[PDB]
Amino acid sequence: MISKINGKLFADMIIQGAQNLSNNADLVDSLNVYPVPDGDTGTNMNLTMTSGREEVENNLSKNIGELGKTFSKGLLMGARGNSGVILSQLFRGFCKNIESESEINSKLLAESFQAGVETAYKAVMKPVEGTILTVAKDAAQAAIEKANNTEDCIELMEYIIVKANESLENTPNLLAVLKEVGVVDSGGKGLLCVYEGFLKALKGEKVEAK
Ligand SMILES: Nc1ncnc2c1ncn2[C@@H]1O[C@H](COP(=O)(O)OP(=O)(O)NP(=O)(O)O)[C@@H](O)[C@H]1O
Ligand SMILES: [Mg+2]
Ligand SMILES: [Mg+2]
Repeated sequence: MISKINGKLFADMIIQGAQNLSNNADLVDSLNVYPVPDGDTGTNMNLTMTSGREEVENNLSKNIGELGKTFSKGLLMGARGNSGVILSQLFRGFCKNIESESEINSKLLAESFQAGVETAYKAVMKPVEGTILTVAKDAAQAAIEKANNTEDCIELMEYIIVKANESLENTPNLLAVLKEVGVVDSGGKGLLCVYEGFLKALKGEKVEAK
């Protein structure tokens, strides 16, 4: 089990999350119908996440707060598209919440997801439901509920992914174009890919590069 996440474990989460998103970028692109069906959400999120990953790999730290500053900076100066901007804002708020910590427990992990949701909603002038914002929000609410009785960050992250997937599968019930075309939200799918990589890293595993 994982009771605390130090800066290197967070770096691994970032690296494996980035790799899993990269592997799925074409799939996420194939779903992009909203706002414009320009087929680029996966590429946009991948480029954004890659900018964060590259900064992290070049500047590792045992201290999670310092590593988060590095990740946040990389995302924010490489954010591409509506989805990449939102992704960068989710993680800006997440990392700000832990800036002074050396390691975090499951409760602070959950609180940091929630802080990211708040930052991202405030950054978008006209939020629309059925989107990456909804999936992030539902994931963070699940994280808070579960972490209150779950010390193990692996078990917590597994639950977050279950609930984030339920939210993603519900996106067509909130956003008409998704139901009419027959897809889930592309931004939300990209976020799930990052979270799945987070889980691999928490388990000490590696995402195979495609
Ligand atoms: N107003 C919004 N509120 C919430 N999420 C949004 C909003 N606008 C876009 N998104 C998210 O961004 C995803 C699309 O991202 P992306 O394909 O990178 O946009 P884009 O191609 O840069 N912009 P556009 O050409 O105007 O569609 C959607 O699937 C949603 O998850
Ligand atoms: Mg575009
Ligand atoms: Mg697009």
